[PDB]
Amino acid sequence: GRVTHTRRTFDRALRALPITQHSRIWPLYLRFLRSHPLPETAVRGYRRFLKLSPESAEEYIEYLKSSDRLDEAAQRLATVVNDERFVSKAGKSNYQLWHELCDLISQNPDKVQSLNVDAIIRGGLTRFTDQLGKLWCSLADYYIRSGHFEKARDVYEEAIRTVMTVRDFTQVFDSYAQFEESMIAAKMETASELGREEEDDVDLELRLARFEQLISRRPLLLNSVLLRQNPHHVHEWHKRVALH
Amino acid sequence: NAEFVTQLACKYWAPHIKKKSPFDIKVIEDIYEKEIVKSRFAIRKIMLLEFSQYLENYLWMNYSPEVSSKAYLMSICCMVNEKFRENVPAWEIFKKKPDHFPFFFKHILKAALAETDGEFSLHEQTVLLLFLDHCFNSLEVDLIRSQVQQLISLPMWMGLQLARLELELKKTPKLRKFWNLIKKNDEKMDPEAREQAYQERRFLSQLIQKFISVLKSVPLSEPVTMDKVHYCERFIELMIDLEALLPTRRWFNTILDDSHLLVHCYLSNLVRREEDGHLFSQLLDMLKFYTGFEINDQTGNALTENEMTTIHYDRITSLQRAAFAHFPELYDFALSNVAEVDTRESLVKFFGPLSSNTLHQVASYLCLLPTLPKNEDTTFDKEFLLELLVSRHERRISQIQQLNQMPLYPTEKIIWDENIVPTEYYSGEGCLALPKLNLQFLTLHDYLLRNFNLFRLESTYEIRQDIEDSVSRMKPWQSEYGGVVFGGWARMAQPIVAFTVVEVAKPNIGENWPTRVRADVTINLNVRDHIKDEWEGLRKHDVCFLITVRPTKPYGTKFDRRRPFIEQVGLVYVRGCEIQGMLDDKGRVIEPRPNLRGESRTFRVFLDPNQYQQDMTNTIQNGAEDVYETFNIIMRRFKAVLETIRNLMNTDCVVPDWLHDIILGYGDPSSAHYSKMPNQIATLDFNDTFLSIEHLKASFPGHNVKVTVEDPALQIPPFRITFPVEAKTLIVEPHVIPNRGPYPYNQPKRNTIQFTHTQIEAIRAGMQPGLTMVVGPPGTGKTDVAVQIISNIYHNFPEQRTLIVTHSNQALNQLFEKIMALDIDERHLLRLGHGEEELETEKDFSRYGRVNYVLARRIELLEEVKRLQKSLGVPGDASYTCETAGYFFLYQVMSRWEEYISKVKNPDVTEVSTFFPFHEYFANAPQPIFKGRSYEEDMEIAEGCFRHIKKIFTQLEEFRASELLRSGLDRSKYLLVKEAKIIAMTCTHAALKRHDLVKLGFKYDNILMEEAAQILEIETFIPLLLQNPQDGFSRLKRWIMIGDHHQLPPVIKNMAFQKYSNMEQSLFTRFVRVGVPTVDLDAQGRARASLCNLYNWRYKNLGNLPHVQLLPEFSTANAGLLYDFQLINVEDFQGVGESEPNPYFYQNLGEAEYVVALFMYMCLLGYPADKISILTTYNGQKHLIRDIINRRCGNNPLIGRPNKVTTVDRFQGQQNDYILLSLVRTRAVGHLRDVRRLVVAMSRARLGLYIFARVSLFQNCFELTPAFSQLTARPLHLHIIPTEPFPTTRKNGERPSHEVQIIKNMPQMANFVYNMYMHLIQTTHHYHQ
Repeated sequence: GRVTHTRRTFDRALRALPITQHSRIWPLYLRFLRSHPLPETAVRGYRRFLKLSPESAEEYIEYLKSSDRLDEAAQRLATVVNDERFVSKAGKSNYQLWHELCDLISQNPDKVQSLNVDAIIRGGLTRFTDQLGKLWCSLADYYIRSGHFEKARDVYEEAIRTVMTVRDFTQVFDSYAQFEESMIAAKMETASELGREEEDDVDLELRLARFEQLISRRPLLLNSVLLRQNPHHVHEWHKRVALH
Repeated sequence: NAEFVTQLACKYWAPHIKKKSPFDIKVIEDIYEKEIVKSRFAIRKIMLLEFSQYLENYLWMNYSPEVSSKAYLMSICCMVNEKFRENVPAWEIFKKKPDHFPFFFKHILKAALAETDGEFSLHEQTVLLLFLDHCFNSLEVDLIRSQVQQLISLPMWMGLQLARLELELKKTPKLRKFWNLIKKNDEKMDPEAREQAYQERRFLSQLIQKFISVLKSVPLSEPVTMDKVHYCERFIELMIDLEALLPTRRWFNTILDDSHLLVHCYLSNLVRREEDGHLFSQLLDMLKFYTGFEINDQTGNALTENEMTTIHYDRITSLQRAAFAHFPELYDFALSNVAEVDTRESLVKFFGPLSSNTLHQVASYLCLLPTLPKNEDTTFDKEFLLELLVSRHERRISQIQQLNQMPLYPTEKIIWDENIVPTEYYSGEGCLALPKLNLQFLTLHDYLLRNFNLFRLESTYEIRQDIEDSVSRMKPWQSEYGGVVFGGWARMAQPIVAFTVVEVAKPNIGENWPTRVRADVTINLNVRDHIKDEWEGLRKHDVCFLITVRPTKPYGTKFDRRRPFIEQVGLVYVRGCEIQGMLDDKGRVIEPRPNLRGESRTFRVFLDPNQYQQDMTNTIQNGAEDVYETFNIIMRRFKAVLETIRNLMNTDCVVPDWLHDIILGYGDPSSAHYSKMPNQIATLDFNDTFLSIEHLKASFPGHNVKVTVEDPALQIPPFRITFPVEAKTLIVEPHVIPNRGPYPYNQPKRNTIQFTHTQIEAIRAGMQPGLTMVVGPPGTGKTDVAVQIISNIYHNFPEQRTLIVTHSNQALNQLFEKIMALDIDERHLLRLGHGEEELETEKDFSRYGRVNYVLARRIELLEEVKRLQKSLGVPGDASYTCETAGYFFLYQVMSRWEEYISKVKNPDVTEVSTFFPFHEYFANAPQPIFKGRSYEEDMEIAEGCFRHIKKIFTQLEEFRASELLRSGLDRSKYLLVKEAKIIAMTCTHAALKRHDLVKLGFKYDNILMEEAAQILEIETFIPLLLQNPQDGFSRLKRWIMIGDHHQLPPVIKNMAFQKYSNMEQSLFTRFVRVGVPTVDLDAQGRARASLCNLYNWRYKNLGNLPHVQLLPEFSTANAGLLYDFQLINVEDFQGVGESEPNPYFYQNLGEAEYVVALFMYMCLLGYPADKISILTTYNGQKHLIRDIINRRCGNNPLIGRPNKVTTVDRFQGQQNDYILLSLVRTRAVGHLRDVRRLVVAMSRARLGLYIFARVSLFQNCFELTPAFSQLTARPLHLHIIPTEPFPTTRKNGERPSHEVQIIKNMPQMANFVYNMYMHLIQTTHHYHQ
């Protein structure tokens, strides 16, 4: 009921520096964080700049993520993300993937402004390189939370240009189909550009069908485009097929 | 006609005559006919009239409405134009006479509106266009603002095409109700009233019509009059002025879009003649740029990508709708996209084959023009209509990317032009294609564009004046194969045999520009011995310039000093170069020179950060050739600036929200002080400013002091002084600076200077959020109050950064000298700079010096750690570093102090001494401190030693960073990032390494600046991007600048860049012209009252300190001089007053020999030869002065060397006990018109000034009338005490007991001095030699 016992007891238990008094000092900050985040931030910051351990920032950020103060949790996370003498602080144990998980739970369907979300995706992709998985995820988010004009055009172009795997073509096909009337010059020529997609056995029909069923009126181009996207070897009736 | 002009002045209006003749319109018209009409508006005529004050003494003080005529109007306009050129306050007569100001504006407007080439000739039309441009651009004047109010108001748009006004009101429904208010308010109006209102509203349209018709009245090739071209160019200049001024454009831009000056301009032949209308069409490109500049018409704010794209696409959408409804042929053009109709290329493939009536009806449907009647032919050509429609609905560039792709170096099409960069032979009868930096910009990108234009013009001057330096005694001649050849020998120009690249290293992180770009230039000096010696004596950071020319004038062509020397010599490229030294036998630049055998010397130079990056970017993007390779010569006596400006321009430019308005000049200029920054400190720590409570209450002359504790004997603290926010209460509350242990040598340093109430309030406005400009007049203790404010900000701020910025090294070193006695830790100071820095301060605050002191201090901390631990009685033979020292604090000192704390604060004076185990740790300290007399004070001392050990542990904690930073510059980066509490730099260094610190630890919480006047507009606007915003807001909280508008400003590269764009107008000067608060201290103590009077009457209530009033030595008699300030007449000697033996190298040998005799008199009278300052009117004058000194005195055992034989601009930051001034100028006023140089040359002597000059020629200046009154306040002769040695106990007012000397000629004065020298040579002798 008074901070006097807390402070004096902590100091007297801290007279030695063994693994004793640790889970009485830090859970003291845990139970102090109630209705007062200032002593919580105080213990967190002074601890991350206090007695050495790699578990220090671990317990600090793991106690702070559970409260209404989370940028302080991310601050202890950033202390770990620099760490000044150990890039890998914990071996197989993860801090950066967990930071990416918290960034995912923040870009969860709360901040749907569609800028913080893609920023958090680039932040996770910077903290750790993403082998096509978060790449397809962020490409789909960037094609869905865009518009239909040259904004979606550049979105699809940059996505396909730096893409890693397939179904990115399907993402840009969804974009092109939703925007199939974005200019009164071509009516979203991205449809034909994606009917001309990868040569041998990837989709060869997906973007063409999306363009021909935007709702439906008449493709008049997707047939030629899909049949120009790599039929069988050169000398055959492929020419007659292109002629019909 | 100089005779008749001077006679008319001296008879009727020239000052310095008891009687003035009455006014006469006949006299005015006669003199006007005999000068202006007869001489085609001669510059020398208007300049003799400006020396006579023809405006402020004849024109407006005696003009009248029935008297205002052609001659009077033309004379007033010509005089105001000449004053605008000569850069002196011009509109003083108008601000004196508001009665005739609307009449004068009305007559000028009538002349500018009436027929051209009629009564008012084309020269008069150019004069009227220039007067209109000036009276529009000076809009902050009351009378000119009122004149342009009804002439540029929102009802000015009442004359544009009716359909265009209707479409405007349809797009802006808010403006229709305002126009309704105007139409209803014009109901009760008079015929003359409403008619003049309409004429004012349509005067802009009528002048646009006159200018466009004047241009169209020119044929394609047949030579035309350049005066009509000057008229049209001054019209374009007025249009650019009202396009750069925000509210001047608010209504003007609608009529601009109405009449489409762009289409007619870019369709006329005057823009197609690359000779007759070249700079006109260049200003026309800049004018189209300001016309399409993204600044929204409704808000005055820029447009976004979405906004501008929607505007363009909606224009193309209205074109599609007008095509569908009214254009059968453009069916595809209607059903086409934005991407397919917005570009001029495809839009032209559609609407080029369009017919005359087709495009005319298209413009009618787009309300661009009056509709075409049925089947009739609008007299506008197909070219005109298609050009209009393409310029309206064509693709335009983003200004950001357009400026981004720009080359930061001048090319072979720019470097040798005086049209966008006039040279040092400027006249002033025309304008150049330059921007303006005076009051306010339309957008931040616009301000930055004008700044970078001025920077490129100054670098163009540095590349243009010295490019014609290839062998340049006699204009270097050509050789076979077009090669270069030096057929003659020059002193300050020499054939550089070659130029080679040595060091082009990496740039700083992130940036686009290398840091050290070095090139070595080799010259085989087969030259005269002493001249080649002055050429070989190269020094550290010495300035040279490599010249390269593309000559075509073959061997033997003589010079014509009138023509452009640039075009005479055919120069190519000039590169400034700071040679670190010449090479030796070991190839390494001269850092005693070693024995140089041979004549060829190579000097390795690196003048700027992006030195070998400007020509690099040139040959990268603009396809230009190599400038560092075609070099031909070396000659002795801003690309990084542009790249930093570009970093800012493409940077998010997120400034402080209360500094956007100040740096914009629009909005409330008094908003950025403490009184309107809403977060001022309630009870703040001004610890340093007051030393006594009575003195604090005296420095609060307007405050009611609520003193918390009445006790007089206990109250002189760093007392908390709260200003209210009942309504005037200064809460003075006592405190006690916490203890520090036993050591009395740990006395926290308190300041000893009694800064008066104005300095206290200035420091308070600096440390209360916002910004502040402390006007520090000479001697007010500006840097003292600055350091005191930094101290108060260190009292109120433990973690924030105090970024000290200065304009020169003087202010920075003085700041170090004042922080030398401030209670600051030496691990908290950091500093930036421009290379190798001579630390003129006591202890080195330099990078390596502070890093080595940091290592030593961490060693000391380890010593204190070992002492405390061994005292506590540990085991061990091994040593622990700073990490284990922090752990040692936490492990042992925590435990000991914790036992003591939970023992004592849970309790007697005996336990105060018992429960402290720190006896053996204080075993080296004064006698046991916890006296056991008072428990609280005993615990104060004990816990103070405990927290002394704690601060030791914190020093070791901050030193583990130096234990972790292996390298010297690495520890510098780390300790400048983290522990640095105050970071001191120069403006050029800050702008050259801005991104360096930005990515290496930039934090800007409060910036304190010194010499705010000597940093430019851009050179101060650059540190506005010393960081980035922090999660959506810039960390910049406060800015306390010490400045003075009355001191010398930056002296620009060319006099033409500041003659063209007024580069002398600093940010503080524009703030003064706006009305921002100026905390103007007035307590000076460096010069006496009666001697400082030559500079005090230049400021606002400039006063003195008790030191100045009571000084026993500053009220003393001058050694052999009865008058403290004499500027005596210097007659013509041997027929020579001022002469120019070299082109414009002004000197006056009469006054010069007088001044040399004066320095000799101070020497042989005992006034110390090191107290002898020779300040002059010209550097050539000071050179001839040193010549006469070393020719008549030489190495005399009776006379030493003057302190500063220097220039009025080159003697700043300094004072003197006795200054000898050689003010040569008598036939022309020169550049004394600057109040800056006036106050400079007047405030450089603290106890005595002795000058030789022309008294009447000085008093002939209108700007210097209050100067002349006290300058010639004494007789104009050498009135001295001749036989009086240095100590003569009399004061300034006492009676002397010896004979007084009155010398009237320099021969006779020098003869007196020479007889004195012979007498002393025959009566004494010295031996020091």
